Amino acid sequence: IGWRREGIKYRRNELFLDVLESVNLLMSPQGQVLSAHVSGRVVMKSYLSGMPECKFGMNDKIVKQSIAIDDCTFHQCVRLSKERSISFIPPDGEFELMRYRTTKDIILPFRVIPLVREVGRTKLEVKVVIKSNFKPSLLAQKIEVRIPTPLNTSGVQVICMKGKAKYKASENAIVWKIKRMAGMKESQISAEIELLPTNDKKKWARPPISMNFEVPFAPSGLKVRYLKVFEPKLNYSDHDVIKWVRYIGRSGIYETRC
Amino acid sequence: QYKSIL
Repeated sequence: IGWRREGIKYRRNELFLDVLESVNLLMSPQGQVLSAHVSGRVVMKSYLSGMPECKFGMNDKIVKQSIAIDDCTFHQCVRLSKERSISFIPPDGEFELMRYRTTKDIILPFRVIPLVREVGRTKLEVKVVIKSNFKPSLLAQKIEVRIPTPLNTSGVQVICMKGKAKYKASENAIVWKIKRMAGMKESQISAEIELLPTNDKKKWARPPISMNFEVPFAPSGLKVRYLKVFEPKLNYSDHDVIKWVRYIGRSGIYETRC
Repeated sequence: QYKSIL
């Protein structure tokens, strides 16, 4: 076992799991889900004594809410069995335990509803509504909604009740930023886009509205059920180990077409 | 943000 030395002792035997997922979405103008997947990693940070037999249990459905892995690679320390149990003697400190992909039953934490109105050929009226879709006790953090503007843009007027927004002319986008937002809510932004005149013939190819966010759950639906520690020499049971998990779900590509 | 595994 060349990934863990043999001397290791801690009074405080503790581990931390980070489930880190990036959720990706392409949505049609009329709310259809054109494409969506999650990529995830589980990172373990183990401060455990001796050489212990860890067993990682999740809400895998092949084994309540239960979920569907398309595929995954593991860290060499993992004993490949097909009971679908995850067994290993972990390296010390921090390492990547598994990497995975999911396409089915994904929680899309945000819904984006765009509305666009042409006003002659002098301006565009734009309304965008975002809906948080997740437990109300949970807050999303670091929410950005990026609304692209045409190249013939004289100037931009925006109102929003939540957040701050700026027209960023060099980037050709309005950028709305919200610090915090809770589950099962709505917010909207209105903007009026002043146009320059332009070659009437070439039309605007409206790129998507994209979002960034971070959420404290796994959009795949993954929940950690247990992490079991057995060290058969040393005199500490499983229930002596202090165990922690956190979830950090972040947008990848998360685009809604208008 | 870290919670106990129950």
